[PDB]
Amino acid sequence: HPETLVKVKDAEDQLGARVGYIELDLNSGKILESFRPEERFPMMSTFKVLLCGAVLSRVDAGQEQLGRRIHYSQNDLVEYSPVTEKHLTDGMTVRELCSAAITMSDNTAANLLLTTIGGPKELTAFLHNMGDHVTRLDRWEPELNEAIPNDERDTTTPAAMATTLRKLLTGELLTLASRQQLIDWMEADKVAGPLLRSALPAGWFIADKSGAGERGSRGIIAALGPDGKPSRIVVIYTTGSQATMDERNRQIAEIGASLIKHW
Ligand SMILES: [Xe]
Ligand SMILES: [Xe]
Ligand SMILES: [Xe]
Repeated sequence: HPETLVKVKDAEDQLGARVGYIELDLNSGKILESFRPEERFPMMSTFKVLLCGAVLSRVDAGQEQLGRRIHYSQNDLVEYSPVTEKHLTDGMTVRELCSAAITMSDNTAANLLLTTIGGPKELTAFLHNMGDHVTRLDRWEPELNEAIPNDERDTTTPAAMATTLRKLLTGELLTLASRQQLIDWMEADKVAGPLLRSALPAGWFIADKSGAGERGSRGIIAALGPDGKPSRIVVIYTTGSQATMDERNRQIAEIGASLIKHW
């Protein structure tokens, strides 16, 4: 809706930074609204959904098993590892690592999962092979959050990310079981509370994944809809702002309020 793009424009003005935006119909794949759709933004932790998409593709192929247990050491633990820091002794299954990566944005979990698929280059090769030649992951946690201006490492575009997410959740790539697992993980997100969720009316479905990084970078990807069923994908990124986390959260929430209002 035009009023939503005005809110996105509002957000650019008030944050002093670029904002990228996509609304995508889930069923038809039609883009309903867009803003800076072909511009690059750091993915931050939103890449963790794509990472577990690649992991589930390997599970489908039998190259990976969700119950396989991985052990690791204190030296593997990087900043913000709220789940993985708790299982140095017992290790974690691949399923538990994806849950930690997506629902809690655990950084060590993401790096362990990246090792299982061959690293950032192999995530990027995975995306390339499902038809996304735009999105690229170049680095590990936590360096991938650096967001150096005009640096294209670890970036996506709003349009690339939205269509890639649509393919992962509803497209031919993954088995029915794996699509459902990926969206179940996203539905159980525990660290996107003040974002799109804060504008969501009772009884609506949302499955999402947020990100934050250096140099004011903030973002979220989501599948959401009324009556307990997703029907739209929404992507929002921003980078470059000196604004506080609180204000960046509130801008994303405002944009969400308008999307909901004019649904
Ligand atoms: Xe979905
Ligand atoms: Xe934003
Ligand atoms: Xe929302």
